[PDB]
Amino acid sequence: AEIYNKDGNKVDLYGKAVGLHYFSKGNGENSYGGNGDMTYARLGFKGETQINSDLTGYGQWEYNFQGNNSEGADAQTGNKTRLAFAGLKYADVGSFDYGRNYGVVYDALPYSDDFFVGRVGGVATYRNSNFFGLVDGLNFAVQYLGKNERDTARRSNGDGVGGSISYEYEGFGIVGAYGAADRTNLQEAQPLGNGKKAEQWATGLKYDANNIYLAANYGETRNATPITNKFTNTSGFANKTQDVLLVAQYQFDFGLRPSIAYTKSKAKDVEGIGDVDLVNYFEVGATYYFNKNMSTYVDYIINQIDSDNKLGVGSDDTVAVGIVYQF
Amino acid sequence: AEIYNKDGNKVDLYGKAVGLHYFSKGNGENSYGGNGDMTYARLGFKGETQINSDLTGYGQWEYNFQGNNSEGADAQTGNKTRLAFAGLKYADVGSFDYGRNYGVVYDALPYSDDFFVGRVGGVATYRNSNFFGLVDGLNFAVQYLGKNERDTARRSNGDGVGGSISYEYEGFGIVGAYGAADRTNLQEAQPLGNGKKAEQWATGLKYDANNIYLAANYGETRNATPITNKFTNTSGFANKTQDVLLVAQYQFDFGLRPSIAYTKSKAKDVEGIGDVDLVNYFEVGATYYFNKNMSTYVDYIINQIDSDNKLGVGSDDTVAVGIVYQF
Amino acid sequence: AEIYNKDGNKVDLYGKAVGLHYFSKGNGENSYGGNGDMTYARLGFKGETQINSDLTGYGQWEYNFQGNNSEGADAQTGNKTRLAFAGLKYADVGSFDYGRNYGVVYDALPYSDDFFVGRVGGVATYRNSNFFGLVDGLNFAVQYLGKNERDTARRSNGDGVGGSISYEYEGFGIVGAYGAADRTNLQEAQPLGNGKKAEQWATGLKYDANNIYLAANYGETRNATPITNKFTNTSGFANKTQDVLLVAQYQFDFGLRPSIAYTKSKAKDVEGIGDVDLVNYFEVGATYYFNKNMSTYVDYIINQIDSDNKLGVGSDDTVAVGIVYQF
Repeated sequence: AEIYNKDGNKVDLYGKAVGLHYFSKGNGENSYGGNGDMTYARLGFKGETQINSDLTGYGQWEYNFQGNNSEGADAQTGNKTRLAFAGLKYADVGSFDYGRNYGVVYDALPYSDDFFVGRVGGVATYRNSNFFGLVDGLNFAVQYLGKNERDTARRSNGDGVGGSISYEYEGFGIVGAYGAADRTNLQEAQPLGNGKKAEQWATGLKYDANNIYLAANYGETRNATPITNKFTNTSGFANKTQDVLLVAQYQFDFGLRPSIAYTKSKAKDVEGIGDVDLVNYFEVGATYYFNKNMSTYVDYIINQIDSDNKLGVGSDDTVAVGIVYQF
Repeated sequence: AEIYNKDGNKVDLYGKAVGLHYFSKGNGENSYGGNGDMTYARLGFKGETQINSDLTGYGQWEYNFQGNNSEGADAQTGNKTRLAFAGLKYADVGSFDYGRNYGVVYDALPYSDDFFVGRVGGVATYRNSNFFGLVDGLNFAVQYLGKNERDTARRSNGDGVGGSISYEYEGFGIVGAYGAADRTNLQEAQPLGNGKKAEQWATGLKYDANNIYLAANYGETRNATPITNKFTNTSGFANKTQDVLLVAQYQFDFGLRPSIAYTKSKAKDVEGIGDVDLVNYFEVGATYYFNKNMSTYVDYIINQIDSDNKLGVGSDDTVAVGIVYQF
Repeated sequence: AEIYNKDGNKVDLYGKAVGLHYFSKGNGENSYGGNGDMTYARLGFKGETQINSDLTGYGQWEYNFQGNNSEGADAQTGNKTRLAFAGLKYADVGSFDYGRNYGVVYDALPYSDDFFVGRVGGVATYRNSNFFGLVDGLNFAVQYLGKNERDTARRSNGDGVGGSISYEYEGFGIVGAYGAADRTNLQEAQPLGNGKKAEQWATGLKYDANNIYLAANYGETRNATPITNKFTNTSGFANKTQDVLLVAQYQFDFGLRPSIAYTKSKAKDVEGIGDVDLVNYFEVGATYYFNKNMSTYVDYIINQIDSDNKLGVGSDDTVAVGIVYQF
């Protein structure tokens, strides 16, 4: 909500309280999403100041407060800052910002701290829209990722670059995104995956108009995707994955947006196992929007993964019912 | 404070900074409230959106930031989300919400993560006011508590239900609240307390009008109340407790609200000890309200617990002086 | 930003998103500021309510959310409440507040949880301006510090008092600040430093007017300053330090504020080493203010510490580039 706006600066204090429960058989150890209370909330701010007609400053922070912990020792589990960055936008030259932000590969997609696919720290991002204002519909972004040596291999990263180009024409959109980066000493000391460099690229198509939203991506990865062998308690990254994502949605005027999606991600050459599906499921769900501030929804994960998945990846279904308020 | 209100949605960003110190002899190990700086702050939001004339959406989050930690490793100690839930209210049919919220037994009372007495995660709560609008003054609430297997027995819980009925007539109010729930494998592996089910019920009376506020509850519990044997460093729950709470207050027009309260809680059949007082004290205090945003107060705990309390419960007094700002 | 102001109470919700990176050679283990992403954000509130013409209530909370952690286990590292206190201000009698706040020695200075130099918990602070309104330009503050026995010597403290007097006349300002406090059992069990009392005093001069800002402090300490012997992995406090701080700045009308500063802090009688520089560096930097909400800057630390610093204090340079948004 725009809580402030005077003298050219406007702040937006936003957030939401989400009542959310997951239903999966057993102890949700072997299911898709786990089982139980998954209630949580979000708080964040988006500032933007008009330095002058062409120049704009801006920043944004976003936190995630879990709502299913005891007020005990485990009180903090799951909490974290998702975003934190300040930047400038100048006329038609483009924009630049640095901080914790989204990797450029995510730029095309209808994991966190996973190189260029989700949110990561230390990224300087440049973005240009309409090709310096010369080509309506042509945008691009390049990104520099500062090395991040964490106490954990899954959480670390070496220096890298990435970029993405996308062209949008009348509800239509096409996107290409690629990234490469070094792997830390620790990432390399890991038991699964082999290489001193990690890459992630994905392309995408989308039709976004007329209450309709279809989208289809295809991409791959090298030593970027995190995988764990539940049997051996072994971890590392997949040598190679091939990922497919499909999404079809339709928004009814009353507030019903039914969704159908399919996702498959399969590892290749996994040291010891060979080929293994990491993710495989359909997803049926419906969201109902009372208005812009309130909504409820039931997602249904029809897990396709079988019980003899070498990695030990779960094969059970999960049903997610949630009620959402937001400002 | 109502920071937002446009297009039928209004947000209330609230909170407070509390300068608070506790005075108790020794190292406050053996006193009632501990000794020292107990300064802390609170931040939270309450949203509410009018989906239409009869339908209302709403959500609320509340955090607790301790103000007495170093900016060091212990920086986070005590912090936690107290509340997090979204719900809907429809005409006279009642309301429903899910998330971290208050147990229904608390519904009658002028511990957290303790079944139905304080705040707990994963509760779906239904509440009806004025009996579908047919009986002014008659309300009720039923509550479903999702199992919560935590790493800690004191923090865990099995499935359960609870409900409460209350009737309020002209400053008068009567309340009945009951709850029962399963106990987790871990809760049962505990050394104190025996049963595979936990119950908590309490009833209450109150006179709330004319600058006066009297109130008196009485209740009991089975394997619900957490107790620790400071000697044996043993923990578990009390087999049976009988709890009494008394409160008398009077608000002077200038801003002085003097208070007198008495609280006694006594365990029964404690494996090994027999009967033992868990809590026993009078409480004299006075709050002074400068206005709705500022206030100060001195509470005085006249601990009745004696020095030969088998559990090792503290017997010292405590004086609490605090200054409060709030928006 | 003043988000609220009705019925005599006004809240200011403030904060900022800071993109910030540090450039230092090697693994920044031996440099001045460390190396890498140092992005972070801040959120805080300052309330103030007019109880009546002369009486004012107020409170303030301030948190620090790191923006360079993974959303993993290390998610919380660095986060903490910096401030948390409520107080009252009465006519010309002065003001009093209690909570986590700034030590009075900091009162003169153009470490946290370090007695009276930075922020500390449990301080009751009294402040008088213009000598009960009788002497324009004469202010003073006395401060009581509640004992703070933490699990860590560096983070603990015994009872103490401190005070400061300062006189400001037309861009000119002079300041004296002194403090003394007991040292905890643990602080005394430490291998470096000897005494059962800690003192910190510093004096200061400043010229603040005409786009100019010069300032110069001088002070000392006894068993107050924390020091670590990187070789022996020994820690404790310095027996004696002599600290000098110098700052010259000039604000150009366009938004350029170039700065020059020098800081030297040298320990004395360090058990085993003798005299050792703790801090020694010049600092060249320039801040550029687009407006009151946006800014960018490059600081350059010209570390003077040599490579043969007995404590093992770093000798490398560091360059800090940061972009700031704030409301």
